Amino acid sequence: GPETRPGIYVLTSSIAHWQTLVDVARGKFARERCSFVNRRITRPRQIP
Amino acid sequence: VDRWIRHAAGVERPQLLDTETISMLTFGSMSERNAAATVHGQKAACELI
Amino acid sequence: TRCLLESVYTASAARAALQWLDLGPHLLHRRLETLGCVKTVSLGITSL
Amino acid sequence: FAATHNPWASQAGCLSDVLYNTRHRERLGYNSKFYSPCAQYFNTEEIIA
Amino acid sequence: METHLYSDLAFEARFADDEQLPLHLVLDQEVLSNEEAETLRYVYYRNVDSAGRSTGRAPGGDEDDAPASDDAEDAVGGDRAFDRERRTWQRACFRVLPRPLELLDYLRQSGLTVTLEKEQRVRMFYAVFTTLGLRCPDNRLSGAQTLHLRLVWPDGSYRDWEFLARDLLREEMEANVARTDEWKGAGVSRLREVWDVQHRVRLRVLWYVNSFWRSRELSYDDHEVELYRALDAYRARIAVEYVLIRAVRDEIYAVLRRDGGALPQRFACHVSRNMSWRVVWELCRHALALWMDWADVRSCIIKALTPRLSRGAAAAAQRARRQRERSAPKPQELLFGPRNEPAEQTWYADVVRCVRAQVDLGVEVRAARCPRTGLWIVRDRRGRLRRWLSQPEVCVLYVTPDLDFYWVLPGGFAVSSRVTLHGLAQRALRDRFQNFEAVLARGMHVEAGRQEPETPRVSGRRLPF
Amino acid sequence: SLLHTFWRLPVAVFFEPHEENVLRCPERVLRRLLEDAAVTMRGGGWREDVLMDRVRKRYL
Amino acid sequence: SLLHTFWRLPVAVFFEPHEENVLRCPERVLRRLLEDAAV
Repeated sequence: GPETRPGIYVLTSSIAHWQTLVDVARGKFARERCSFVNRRITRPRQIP
Repeated sequence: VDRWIRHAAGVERPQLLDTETISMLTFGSMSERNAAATVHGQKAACELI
Repeated sequence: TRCLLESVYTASAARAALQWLDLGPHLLHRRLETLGCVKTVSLGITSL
Repeated sequence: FAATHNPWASQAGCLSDVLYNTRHRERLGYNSKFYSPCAQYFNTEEIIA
Repeated sequence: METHLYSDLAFEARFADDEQLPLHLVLDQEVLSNEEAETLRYVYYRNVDSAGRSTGRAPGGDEDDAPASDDAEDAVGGDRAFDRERRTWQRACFRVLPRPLELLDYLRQSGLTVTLEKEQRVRMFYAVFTTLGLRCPDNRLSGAQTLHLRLVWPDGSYRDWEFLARDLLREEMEANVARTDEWKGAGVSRLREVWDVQHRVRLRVLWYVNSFWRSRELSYDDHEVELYRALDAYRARIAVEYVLIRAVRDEIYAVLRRDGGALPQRFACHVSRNMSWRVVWELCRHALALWMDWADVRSCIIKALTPRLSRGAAAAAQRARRQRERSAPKPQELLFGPRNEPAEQTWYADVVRCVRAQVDLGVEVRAARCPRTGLWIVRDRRGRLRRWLSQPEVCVLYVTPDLDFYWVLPGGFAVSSRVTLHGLAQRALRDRFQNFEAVLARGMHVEAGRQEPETPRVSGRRLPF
Repeated sequence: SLLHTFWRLPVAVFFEPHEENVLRCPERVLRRLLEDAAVTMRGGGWREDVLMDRVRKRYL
Repeated sequence: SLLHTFWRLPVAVFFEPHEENVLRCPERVLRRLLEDAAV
């Protein structure tokens, strides 16, 4: 809500094809996208 | 009174230093341009009460 | 670890960079661009 | 053999020791490119180090 | 036997500047436990006069007739009350014999001689020996001057007993070479039990016939109006926490009357659309009446107020107000100076349960602010989550170290308020539960902030040596 | 391939907490049932008379 | 009597016991507890 300070990661994955990597990324970052859509609902007329 | 002091002393305002130029001047840069011509040399002096 | 390495980057331009990650996140994506790796140094005032 | 021939410019936290000393000029905002020639006299931390 | 002689001689000594009598005492298993008496640090006493409420303060009147008035920085009259109430408590002599013994047989096997009217059997498991001082201001002693008595444990916890002067001298006032060897030879006159005010604690007093107090010709009187003033003083000293509880109760009723009851959600527990809430509202009324029934000094707000009274809370309140009253940060201090930084709260709780009629009073709870929302989420002191906000048969009260307020019905909905101590004076609030700071004794370091070794632990199982 | 039974997740429609989700109270019935309790629990029963009357009873 | 919630459409949950459980007594247990609080 108030804060927006991020997190930095380095992924040493064996997956090559990029859509098959964003599938695992959406599988393992569900809290971050849920916080993104929570920020999109809770403060409209903005631009995230 | 601040515009009065700047008008009386001769030096001007910062001309609205933006939020990045504040930390840029805290990083350190050149602001005073050179004068018209220097017959004598590069000026330097200071002050102490 | 953050209060470990926060106490070793005491300088001007490092804390200036930390203060230059202050603005919005959508542009904080656009500020960083990867330059690569580094092998050698020279350990001067302006190291090469 | 007096105490101090300038009591406004000597103590740790007087006018000049917050004006020209870089360890207290850092908390006021200064163009690091500039040369004020009291810097070599009033850097007391650098001197005692 | 040993410390009675020393304190008797020391009260022969200090009679010129402080006019107290030697009131020797022994205690038993009917007052404090064996685990509680094995590690007992030091005993305390300070007697309350009939008209004056203490001795260490001013003789005629005080400044403690001013209320705290729900201040923020100065908690209870600042910190001068801390040193004032520390100044009026005196340290007394002390010894524990932590092994089973018969008192008459122990004094017979030792140097003294018992001369009783009859040899009854007092079978006690461990004997703690201490001498207190009832103070005679003039030669006259008042029968309503009560004597308080603390028992201080190494952690900082204490119990409080107190008793009047009518039950100390119900018979022994109506029945009227070296010093150590004649004291050993003649010895003890008799022994009788004395009760506290509330008839809870049975301890025994020892009357020695070689006491110099018999040679002072003390006079005595026990009037009715002095006993009534002592009854009113004790009424106030008991009514302090309970009038705080009634202030909490009408605070909750007034804050329900104010906004009507359409109260927001302040705690992180989900809700479901289908469940009725008339049942949980009736449960809220029944449980608030139940909490009114089982109210007690050992509760959430009193233990939340106990570290508030000391000086460290005043210093932390000053620095926390100076930190929260701080302007927008400038780049000059961000770039070169020392940067700035209240991680998780330290609350207390009462959890009341309507379906089983069992309230649970002394609870510690570490609260947290959930990062996704603005809601509060409670956690245990170990680290587990607290799942009583699921149970629809329960309720829970909360209290902050800021002394804010949350009364939480099932569903995480909290009736927010603030505590009210405007209607309470200062001196009862101090001398009931002023948090006491430990003095130096055996086993503890000189400088503060050090890792502590094991206790001395004058032991009943090991050989004491 | 017949009617077998597996472990589906238990689907249950809930509500995540917010800052302005209010629990509304029935004023004209439940506050008027609280009214008589509030006015009858002011007078008397202060829990400051029972132990004091006991320690006065042992005296008298 | 019924509350007023902000998010009008209700949410499916993972049902973590790591989080707090949600008031899970049915109408039978509600009516029984009504009788127990009555008698």
